Amino acid sequence: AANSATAAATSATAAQTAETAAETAQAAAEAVIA
Amino acid sequence: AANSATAAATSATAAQTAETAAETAQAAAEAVIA
Amino acid sequence: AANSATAAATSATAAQTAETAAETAQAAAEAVIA
Repeated sequence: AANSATAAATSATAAQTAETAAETAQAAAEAVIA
Repeated sequence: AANSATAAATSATAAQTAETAAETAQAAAEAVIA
Repeated sequence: AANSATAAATSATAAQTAETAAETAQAAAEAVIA
């Protein structure tokens, strides 16, 4: 399942990048508001 | 991988929720400034 | 199969969320605060 493994790795990388972007966005928004 | 796909989907949902929160905060700031 | 399609969709959504958060959530909020 090389194709499935590559898809899983890409999905995990995208998930990590999205989570990091979301956390910085929320931190910046709450810092600006507060 | 089904587990990887589910993790990617839930991470995308969390990122979308955080982005909506950031957009709401930005809209509130824009209403204040404008 | 559909694993590649969902991986690509998740990657695109993560990239869009990161791009939106970089400018609208951080740069814009900093602009209002400055």
